[PDB]
Amino acid sequence: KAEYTIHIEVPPNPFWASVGLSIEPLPIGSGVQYESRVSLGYLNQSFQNAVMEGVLYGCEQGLYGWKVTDCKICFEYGLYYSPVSTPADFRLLSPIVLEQALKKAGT
Amino acid sequence: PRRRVIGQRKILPDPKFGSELLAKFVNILMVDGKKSTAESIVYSALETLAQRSGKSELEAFEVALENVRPTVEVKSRRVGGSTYQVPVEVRPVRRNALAMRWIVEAARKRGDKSMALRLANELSDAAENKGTAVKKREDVHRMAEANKAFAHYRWLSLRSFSHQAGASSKQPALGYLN
Amino acid sequence: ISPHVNKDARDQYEIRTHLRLVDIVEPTEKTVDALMRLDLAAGVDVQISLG
Amino acid sequence: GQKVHPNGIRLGIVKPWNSTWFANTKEFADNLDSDFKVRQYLTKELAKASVSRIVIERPAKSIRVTIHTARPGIVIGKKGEDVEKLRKVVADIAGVPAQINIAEVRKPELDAKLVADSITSQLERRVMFRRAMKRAVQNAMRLGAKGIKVEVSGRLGGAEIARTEWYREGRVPLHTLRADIDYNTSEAHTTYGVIGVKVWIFKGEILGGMAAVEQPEKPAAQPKKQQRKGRK
Amino acid sequence: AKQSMKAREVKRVALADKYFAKRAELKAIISDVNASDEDRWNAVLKLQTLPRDSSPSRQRNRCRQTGRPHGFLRKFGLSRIKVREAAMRGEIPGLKKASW
RNA sequence: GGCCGCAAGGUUAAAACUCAAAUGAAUUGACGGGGGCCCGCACAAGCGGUGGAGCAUGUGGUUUAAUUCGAUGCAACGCGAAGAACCUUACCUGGUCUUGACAUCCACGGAAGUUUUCAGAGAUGAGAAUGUGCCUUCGGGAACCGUGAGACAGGUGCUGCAUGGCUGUCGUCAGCUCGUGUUGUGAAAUGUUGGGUUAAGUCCCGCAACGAGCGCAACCCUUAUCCUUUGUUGCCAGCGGUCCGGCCGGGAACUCAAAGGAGACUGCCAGUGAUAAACUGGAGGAAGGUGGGGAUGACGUCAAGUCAUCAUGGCCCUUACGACCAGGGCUACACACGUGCUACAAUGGCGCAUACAAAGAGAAGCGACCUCGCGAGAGCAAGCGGACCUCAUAAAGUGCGUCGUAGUCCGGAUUGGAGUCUGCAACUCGACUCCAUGAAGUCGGAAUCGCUAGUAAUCGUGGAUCAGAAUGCCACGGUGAAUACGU
Repeated sequence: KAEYTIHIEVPPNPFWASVGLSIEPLPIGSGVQYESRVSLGYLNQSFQNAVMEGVLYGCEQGLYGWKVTDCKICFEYGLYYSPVSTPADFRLLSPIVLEQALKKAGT
Repeated sequence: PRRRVIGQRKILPDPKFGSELLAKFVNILMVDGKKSTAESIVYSALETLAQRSGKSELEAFEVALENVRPTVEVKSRRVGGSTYQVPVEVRPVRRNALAMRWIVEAARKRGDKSMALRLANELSDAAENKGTAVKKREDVHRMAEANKAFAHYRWLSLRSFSHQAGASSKQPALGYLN
Repeated sequence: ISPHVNKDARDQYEIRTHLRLVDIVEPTEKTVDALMRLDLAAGVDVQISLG
Repeated sequence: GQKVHPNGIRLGIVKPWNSTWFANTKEFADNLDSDFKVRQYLTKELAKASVSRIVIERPAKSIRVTIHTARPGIVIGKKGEDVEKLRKVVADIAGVPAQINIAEVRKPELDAKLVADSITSQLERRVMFRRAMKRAVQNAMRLGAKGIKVEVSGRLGGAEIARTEWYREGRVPLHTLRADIDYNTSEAHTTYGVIGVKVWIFKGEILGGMAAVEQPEKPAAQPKKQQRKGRK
Repeated sequence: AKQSMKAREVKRVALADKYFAKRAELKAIISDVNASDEDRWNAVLKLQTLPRDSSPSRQRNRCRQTGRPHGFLRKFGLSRIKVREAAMRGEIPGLKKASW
C-alpha cells in the first residue's frame, strides 16, 4: 500500500487534496473487494460513491494499464479542502492513489 | 507630523552643587532608576577629581566637561539615490547633553573596581584633554568635517525656493515690490 | 471575550457590595420592627449579633 | 465590528438588574443555579401566553417571580386559579416557598422582546413575511418612542447561505449612555436552521428606573444640629 | 458537555457522603502523624483506598449549567463566557461592565 | 495572383479556421516605484529590552499501542483548553454492557434506604443480615428501586461554505447614510467638496444645494485640588496613664472611609484672524483647553474564527461516532520555530545591621503569640469572615565588612543522597526544603521590538483558576530616566 496528495508549496495557493489506502493481494480467484473507514459520516455524502467510482475509473489505469483482480482495497484516511474539493475531486484523486501505490509495490 | 511640538522636561537642582546640570549629570549616570546610587557615585568621582585637578570639586568639572563638549554634529539626509550624514551645529544645551553622555559612556568601558573610580579616571583624562570621551568628541567633529562639502538636497532644497539673493531654500518665491 | 480564541482583547466586569455598621448598639421595639422589614427584603442582608 | 448591549452597560447607573436578591460567595452560585432553573422550568408554561419578560426576587426567605404580560387575564385565569398553578410550578423547582407577581405590558408592540417574538412567530410559521418588520416598526412609532431599529437573520427567504435584512424609523443613538433605553436579541428554530432577531428602541432623553447618584445631602445635613462626635 | 461526564461528577458528589465526608477524619491518625504499629499499613489504610473515585482530587465541581470543564468560575459555578453573556441581560444581581 | 523599384522594400489585398465577444465613452470602487497636503514612538532625537548561552512554555517536526486538537503572516503558536500523576479526556491496550452512565411515555415485581462477606485489576457478580416509610377512602395512589417492549435516550461525532448568537481585526480610524430639490439618458454627482481651524464630515464661514439621522463627543466609572455631614472594624491636635499599640480615660483639629457638593467654558485679559471659529501669549486656578485615565468600536470587510461556551439545520452510528472499570497516553525524542524566564555580575553577589507600600483571599477556611525541627512543615493556639487578622522588617534602597575580573567571593543548567506536602496515588510525570556535586555563559550575526514621564527602564507584592501544583494571565504598589532638531 501507500498514500497520495496533490499539495504544492511554491505558489501562494496550496492546492491540497489527499488520501491513504490499504491495497493488499488476496487468495487466487477471490476477485475484487471494497472497504471504507472514513465514510461513516465524514467521507459519506456522495463522496463514498465517488471513491468507489474512483476505483471503477482506476480499472482503466495501472502499470500494464487495465483491470484489478484478486485484491481488497480499503479507504483508511484522507483530507479534502472545502472550497476546492468535491466528490469528483476525490473521484479523480482515488485512481491516482491506486495507480501510484500499484507502481510503488510493483504489479 | 507633530502639529504641536514638545522637548526636554524640567529637572530640580542638585542638593550639593545647587545646579540643574549636575542633577542631569546624575540622571545620565543613573541605571535601573537608582538615583541614590548615582548621586553617591557622582559626588565620590568629583571628590576624587578635586584631589587630582584644582583644589575643589567644581573648578575642574567644567574643564573636563568643556574638553568633551561638542559644537558640531551630523544629520541624516537623503540626496538622490543615497543617504548622507551632513554637518549641523549642536543646540546650546544639547552641547552639555552630549558632553555628559560621552563622559559616562567612556567611563563604563574602563572596568575599574567601581563606577566612581572609572568616572574619576575618565574625568581626570578629560581634564588632561586626552580621555576616551575627548576622542569621542573629536571623532564626531571629524565626521562633520568629512561632510563639509554639502547640506541641502541638490535641486529641490538648494534651488527651488528663491528668497534673499544668497539663499534659495524653504521660503516662498520673492519678486519685486512697490 | 470570544467563545473561541483571543490574544490582546479580554473583557472586564465588576460587582460592588456596600457594607455599613448603622451606628445602632441597643435593640428597641420600633428598631426591631424596622430590622424585621430589612430582613424581609431581598436586595439587602442584616446581621444583629454583638459577637 | 462588534458592539456592547445598550441596556447592559446601563446596569446600576440607569437600569435595574433582571434579578434582585442578595446571597454572598458561599451561596451566590447556588442562588444563581435556581435563577437559571426557574428561567427554563416556568417559561415553558409562559411560552403559550402573552408574557414578554420575567424578573426574580427572594423576599421573606421565598422566591418571588414577577411576570410582564400584555393580557394578564391569560396567566391569572378564572378567579385567579391559573396563577396559583404557575406558583405551584415554581414551588416544584424551588428549594424555598414560591410567589407570583403580575405586571402589565402597556402598548404591547412598544416592548423590544414582545415585538421581536411577534415577528419571530411569523417567520417560524413560514408566512409571506415581506411586510411584517415594517409594520412592527411603524406600530411602535405610533405607540411611542423617538426611534426603533429591527434586524432579522438566518437563511432569510429559505436560502442556501446567510441572508439578513433590517428596518429603522426615528432617531437611534448608540454611544449615548444617559437616559432610558429598551433592547432585545432573541432566536428560534425552523426546519432549515436557527433564525435570529434584534430590536433597539430609543425612548428619548427620559430618566431610567434609577439615577446614578442620590439627591443632595447638604439641604438636610445642616450645621445647626447638636452632636457628640462619637465615643459615647 | 457530554451527559456521561456530568453524570460521573454528580454521582461522585453523592457517593462522597458515605466515604470521604466521614473517612477524612481518619487518614491523619491511621497513617500520617498519630499511627500505631497496627496502623499505617494496608490493613487500616484501605479505608482510604477502597472509595478511590470519591476523593476531592477528582471532585472539582466543574460548571453547574453548561457542564464545561477547565473554563468556569467557582464564585458563580458558571462558564467564563456564559458569565459574560449574563452581564449583558443583568441576570446576576449587582454584576455589570467595569471601567477605570 | 497582379503591379512599382536596381533592390531591400512598397502596393493592391484574401480564405479556411476560430472566439463570444472585440471596441468608443463616461461614472462608481480600488490601485501607483504621477502631483499637492495632514498625521501616527511611523522615522528620527533617545533609552532600554530582544537574536548567542541554559531553562519556562505553546505550535510545527520526528516517534509511538496512543502521543485529542482547532488555529497557522496580518486573521496561529503562555491563544480557546488560566493552572492534564488521577479526575478532566479527546487517544491506546485489556476487561465489559446494550433501551443503556444520562432521559420520557407505559406495564409488571419490590418502599426509598441501611448493614455485611467473598471472587476479581476493578468494572462486575453472587451470598447474608436489615428497614417497611409517604398520601389515603386503607380500596388504592405517589416517591424511589428493579425488570421489560415499541419508541427512544446517548454521541468532546462530522459539517463554521447551512445558520443563529458571540468574537478577532482594520481601529477610537473619522467616517457612514437617508429624504427632498437641482444636475447627468446613466454609473452617479451636489450635500459629504471649498476657506479658516481641529484630535475629528471638530468648530466656524460660505456656494443649487438644502433638510435630517448614526458615528467623532458628552453622559457614566476612575484619578486628585477644594467645600460639607459623619465617626467603628477608622483617626489623634491640644489634655492624661502607659518605660511607649490610640491600648485605654479623653478628643474631632486631622488622616481615612464614602455620601453629597464645587471646578475648565478660550471663560477672562493681550495679540493674531474673515471683530468668525480657533490659535498663541499671560494672569487667575489645585489643574488649561473633553486637567489625566477608562468604558465606549458607527457604516463596512477578510466568500475572517467559533460543532471545543451556548444554540440549531443537514448528515451519520446506536451490531454504536453510546457507556462502565484497571492500567497506559496526553509529558515519548540527536530536529526547528513563536512567545516567556534567568544568568554572564561590582550603580553586583554574600553575611550582619536597617527604612518607606498597595492590593487580595479566607465557615471541614485564613491565622499571629507560643512549641518542635537545619528546614519544607508540623503541633499548639489568640483573632476573624475583614477598616478588627496573616502573608510582612515587601524588595530594590540605606549603613558596615568583603571580593578585582580569577568562568570568580559570579552563574548554579546537570546530577547523587535525604527530609517535608496534597491526594486513592507523586514510577513514567507534581510542588517545597536540606546537604553535596557541577555545565554553558565573559552581554551574543544576518538583525529587531516597546516606550514621550510617574511613561519606559527597574524592584517587590497579591489573586483568579486551585486536592496539590506557574518564569503564563489579571490587578497592585516601590524606585524612576534619556531624548524629541528635523518631517
